[PDB]
Amino acid sequence: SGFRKMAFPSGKVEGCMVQVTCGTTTLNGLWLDDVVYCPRHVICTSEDMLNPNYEDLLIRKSNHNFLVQAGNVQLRVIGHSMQNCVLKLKVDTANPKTPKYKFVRIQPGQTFSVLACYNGSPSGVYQCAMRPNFTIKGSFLNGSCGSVGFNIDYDCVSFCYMHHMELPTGVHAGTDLEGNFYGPFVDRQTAQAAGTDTTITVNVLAWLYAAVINGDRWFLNRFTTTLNDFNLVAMKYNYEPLTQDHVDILGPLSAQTGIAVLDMCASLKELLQNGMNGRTILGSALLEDEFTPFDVVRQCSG
Amino acid sequence: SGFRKMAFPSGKVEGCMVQVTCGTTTLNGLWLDDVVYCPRHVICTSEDMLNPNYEDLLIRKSNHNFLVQAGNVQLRVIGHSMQNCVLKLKVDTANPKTPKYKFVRIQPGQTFSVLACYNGSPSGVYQCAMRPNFTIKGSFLNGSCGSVGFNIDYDCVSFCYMHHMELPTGVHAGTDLEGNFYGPFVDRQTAQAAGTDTTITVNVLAWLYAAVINGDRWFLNRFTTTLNDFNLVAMKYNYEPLTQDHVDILGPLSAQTGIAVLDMCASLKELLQNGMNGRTILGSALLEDEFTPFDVVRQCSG
Ligand SMILES: COCCCCNC(=O)C[C@H](Cc1ccc(F)cc1)NC(=O)[C@@H](Cc1ccc(Cl)cc1Cl)NC(=O)[C@H](N)Cc1ccccc1C#N
Ligand SMILES: COCCCCNC(=O)C[C@H](Cc1ccc(F)cc1)NC(=O)[C@@H](Cc1ccc(Cl)cc1Cl)NC(=O)[C@H](N)Cc1ccccc1C#N
Repeated sequence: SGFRKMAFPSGKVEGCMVQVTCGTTTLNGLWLDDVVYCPRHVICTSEDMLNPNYEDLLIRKSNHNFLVQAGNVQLRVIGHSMQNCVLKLKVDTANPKTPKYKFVRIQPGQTFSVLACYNGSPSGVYQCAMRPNFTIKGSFLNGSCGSVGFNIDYDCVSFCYMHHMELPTGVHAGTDLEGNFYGPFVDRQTAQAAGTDTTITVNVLAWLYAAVINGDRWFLNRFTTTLNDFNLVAMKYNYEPLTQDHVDILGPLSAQTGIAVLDMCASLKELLQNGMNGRTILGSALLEDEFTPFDVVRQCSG
Repeated sequence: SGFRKMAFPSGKVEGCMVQVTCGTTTLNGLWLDDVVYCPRHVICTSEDMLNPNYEDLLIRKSNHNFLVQAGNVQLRVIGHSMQNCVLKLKVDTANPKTPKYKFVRIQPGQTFSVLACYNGSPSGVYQCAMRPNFTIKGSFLNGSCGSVGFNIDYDCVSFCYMHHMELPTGVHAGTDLEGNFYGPFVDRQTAQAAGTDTTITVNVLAWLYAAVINGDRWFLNRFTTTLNDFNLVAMKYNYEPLTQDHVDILGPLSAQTGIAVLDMCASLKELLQNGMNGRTILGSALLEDEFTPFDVVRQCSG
């Protein structure tokens, strides 16, 4: 029993982290087979960052302008290219620790593990969700750029996030591993604003099912509601509308606990209307929304 | 910026996890050099578990009664011994992925990362504190026994916890890697009760300093207090007494933020007396006590 913010074991990703240096700029790269992936703003000076023309800046670079370091061993760059906002550096050595992997672009509300790195070296691992406004609430300092987010499925690592920048609000923005930003952001040093965020409704509901599975039941009630009446309450408290696809995704949890989805929605409505009144759920005093239905099934007993 | 429950990268420990089978009992083991460490109750049947005589049960075992599996490759057991509540199995192969490591016995209030495993295979990683009552609030299912907790310091893995059992309250009990239980517990299947728990005061204070470092300042006040007057309030709300050693440990955070420790204590007193009144700190609606002063310095900017 018990319920924790749980990350995937990070070893398979740790074996891929390298350091990329261009000039006086240093950040992290991802070394898979004979290619290193990193944020393209590694080629920018502090002055270039305010309004870069990346095609211009890259054409002025050659292979020997890039220093890749795997541990203390330097990797020789033999080619370089640009794909959206990621730089690809071909090296002369295939990574012998390359896991089985895929690149995936996730939807808002999905979670992933982040291996935070500095100067190519892993420092810590934590769980994140992609917020509905396409930021993540990460923990990142200067030099963390190029750290990746991932999920693992049967020894296959699915990379879904590469870290690029921190916004003025302190939240974080980045790309998929093909270099496409999540959200409307661009890789230049200007003050950029994310849209207003919302709460991930299907995840809150998943986490209420985790609580029931773990013996927290004080919030349940006998009532039920309709999808339409629930969604009126969701709008009022800045929750995402509940879709029929999300009801179906919650099927397995609903069946394991005997609590129909719309039954659990009535409990959530009461929690939104009355608060918790000093009580906690799974050790939390607010409604948690960064556990997907899959996260709950993975962590909880059957 | 940002603040997350952050675990250590788990790869170095992942390379040490094996599966140990004795009869119909299977659990996890830790393979370091040519020795496998696991909970000694692997030698117990379901009937033996109610009141075992372990010396009796072990003398009735031979090396070929133990099946160690590292991946699909079986390791041959060449010796076996008992050290307190851990079983040691000498195998004929030294683990080539053995990290630099140490065994350490931690104090209550210290944190560590847990690599939760099943059938020798790592499933997830999370952060725990050793509670003042010597339990941990883990996330563990059947088959997780033998999972270890650890910290990492400059590529040296310090193992501090091996998982043995879940108590009736759903919390978790285990040993150091020399097999000595944390707390008064014993490895038999009886209903055992932990003492009443308390809140880790020095950690709450550390986390308030993390919040200031991350720009949450709404809870600060101009007041200060004495160690003696604070400790009266600590008693009232079931917080551990604040010691002078703990004040000194908070020195670096105090200096980085300009807020003297006893100044921060006055803020905590007001938070205990008045609650948060609908506001959050570092995204939490309660006072978090599983971040040590070291955890905060490690994760936060200088
Ligand atoms: C309200 O309380 C919260 C307080 C929040 C305070 N937060 C900040 O002051 C961070 C600022 C906010 C900001 C300010 C003016 C702007 F005009 C744009 C953004 N952000 C960066 O300075 C950006 C600037 C930048 C670089 C390169 C690119 Cl492509 C894009 C940008 Cl925006 N630096 C990077 O992201 C680095 N790479 C990594 C880094 C460096 C330093 C600290 C964290 C990180 C991280 N992670
Ligand atoms: C209030 O809401 C919370 C609900 C809590 C409900 N929780 C439980 O029912 C778990 C029970 C509680 C209990 C009941 C009667 C007793 F008499 C003693 C303890 N605990 C175990 O059944 C013990 C029994 C046991 C075995 C071996 C030894 Cl040496 C010692 C013990 Cl105590 N099984 C193990 O720990 C396994 N190894 C691993 C395991 C197996 C299953 C589920 C988790 C785990 C884990 N992790």
